[PDB]
Order: sequence, then C-alpha cells, then structure tokens
Amino acid sequence: GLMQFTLPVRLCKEIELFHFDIGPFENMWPGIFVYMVHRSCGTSCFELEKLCRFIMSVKKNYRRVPYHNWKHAVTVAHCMYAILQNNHTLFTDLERKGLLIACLCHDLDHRGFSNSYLQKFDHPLAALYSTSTMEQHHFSQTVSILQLEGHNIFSTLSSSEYEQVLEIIRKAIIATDLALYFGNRKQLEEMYQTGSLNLNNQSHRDRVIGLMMTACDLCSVTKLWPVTKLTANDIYAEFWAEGDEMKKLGIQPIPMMDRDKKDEVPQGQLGFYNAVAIPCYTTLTQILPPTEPLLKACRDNLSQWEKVIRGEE
Ligand SMILES: Cc1c(Cl)cc(Cl)c2nc(CCc3nc4ccccc4[nH]c3=O)nn12
Ligand SMILES: [Mg+2]
Ligand SMILES: [Zn+2]
Repeated sequence: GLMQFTLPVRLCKEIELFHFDIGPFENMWPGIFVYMVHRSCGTSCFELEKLCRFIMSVKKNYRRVPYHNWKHAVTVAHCMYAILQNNHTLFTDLERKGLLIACLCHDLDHRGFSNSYLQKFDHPLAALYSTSTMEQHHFSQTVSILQLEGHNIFSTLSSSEYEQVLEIIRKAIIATDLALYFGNRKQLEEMYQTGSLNLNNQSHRDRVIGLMMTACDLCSVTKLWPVTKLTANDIYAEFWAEGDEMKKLGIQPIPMMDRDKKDEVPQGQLGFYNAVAIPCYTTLTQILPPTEPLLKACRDNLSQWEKVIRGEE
C-alpha cells in the first residue's frame, strides 16, 4: 500500500486542469484513472488488486464504437476528478468513492445507438427499461461487474455505506440521460435564484451531482478546439450510423443523424452549445464557482463553431 501511481511530468501537471486530454495511448488510461482515484479519494479507498481487476472488466465491457467507448469513459472520469479536486471540502467520502466509479461505468456496454433507436427497433432492453433505457442498462452492467469474484471494490464498506454508494452511482448514471438534464437544470436554476438551494438536503445534492454528471459527460466541448472538433467527428460517426439504421426501418432520421445533412452541423453545434452545454456549465459555475474554467472553455469552443459558419474555418 506504499505504491503511489505517478505520471510523467507533463501529465502530472496537466491532469489537474479541466481541459486535459488523456491522449491516444490506451494502455496508459487505467494508470491515469488509478492516479485520479488515489489523489481524489486516497491510496486507502480501494484494494489495488480489486480496483485493477474491476477497471479491466469495465474496459472489456465497453464496445469498439466511435464515441461511446472506453476513451469516453476515462475522459468523463477525468472531468469529474477535476471537479472533485477543485471543490475539496464539498463532497462526502462516499461521494468521492462513488462518483469516479459512476463516471467510468456510466456508458458500459453502449452499442452506439440512442434510447430512441432502441425503442423504434423494439430492442429487448426497451421492454425491460421503458425510460432511460441505456442508462438503466449501464447501472445494471455496473452491479454485474461489482459482483464478479475479486471485483467488489466496496467490500470494506458497511451494509448501509455499500447501499448508499450504489445509490449514489445509480442516480449519477441515470442523470446522464440528457432527456432528464433539462428539467434537472431548470429546478437547480430556480433553487439557486430563490436561495432555497441547500447542500444538506439530500435531494438537492442529488440534483447537483446529476448536473456534475451532465457537465462531465459533455466535457468534449470544454477541450482545446482540435480535441473538440475531432471528437465531434466521432459523435457524428455514431449519429450518422444510427440515421442509416433509422432509414433501414423506413423512418426519416432527425437532421442530427442524417449524413445527407452534414452542411447543417455547424448550426446544429451552435444550437447544442446554446440549448445544452452553455446553460449546463453556467448553472454548474453558479453552484460550484471553481468549475468556471469549464464554462470559459465551452464559450471559446462556441466562438470556434461561429468561425466555422462564417467560413473563417
Ligand atoms: C458535442 C456534443 C456532445 Cl459533447 C454530446 C452530445 Cl449528446 C452532442 N450532440 C451533438 C449534436 C448537436 C446537433 N447537431 C446537429 C447537426 C445537424 C443538424 C442538427 C443538429 N442538431 C444538434 O443538436 N453534439 N454533441
Ligand atoms: Mg450515456
Ligand atoms: Zn457518456
């Protein structure tokens, strides 16, 4: 237990910043995650052997899809790491433990298709989980991996601490259904403005963690422009494949998923920043001031999409 994970100097310094990109070396991603657990939680939070075995089963249960893959999982965990490290004293020991795991697991066994496409295809998961279909599946895959021999990283917790941490993870993962984000953020906006927001109220904390999960999930829009732009290419590679699968079912896909409407992407990105990303990081910054760099980076990326529309890119 005297085994610190360390990182080369550039990674050691840059991992602390919100805009860090975990890089193209897949074999370094498990080490990067353990490094983040050790610093945001402690070398004592998890047994190394169990944690390592859990990480590698999680990786194996992400598919080789263009965007909703193992790289996305670690990227979303790093954004959470950055939020937790900039808000040291606001989070409980169980929240520290639960949230990095929730982020690593939040898209487990994603197939590259929306809840909407599973409902239209009539996939078995759509009959098992009528709303937040993929997100209920991701939580289900998380419990399955935690129950494999030698994979229970929470085995040192009491029965009630264990139930609390799995409840934090379930809610965090469900919150990554962007259909739920709009109402969650509106409620948080009203509570912050009327001054009713109270972090001792468990159902208020739940809403704030939900928004943190949206913020981490969307964190592609908070990177250096070349990261943002190249990640958008992966996002559309998925959306357009789903669009193709919609046309195979005899359904005109929405424009966001129709590869024949590529020309509309820059304006689609503008809508997305204005309707989803900017309001997400605005409310997050109001509640947790030290997350302001996420909002500032998002606004810089919106200005870059504006440049793309004006033909200056
Ligand atoms: C960057 C990013 C993240 Cl991080 C996560 C998610 Cl879910 C996401 N979805 C989009 C697509 C936005 C979008 N493109 C469109 C393209 C063409 C026509 C209409 C569109 N209408 C849209 O709304 N970008 N995106
Ligand atoms: Mg998801
Ligand atoms: Zn995700």
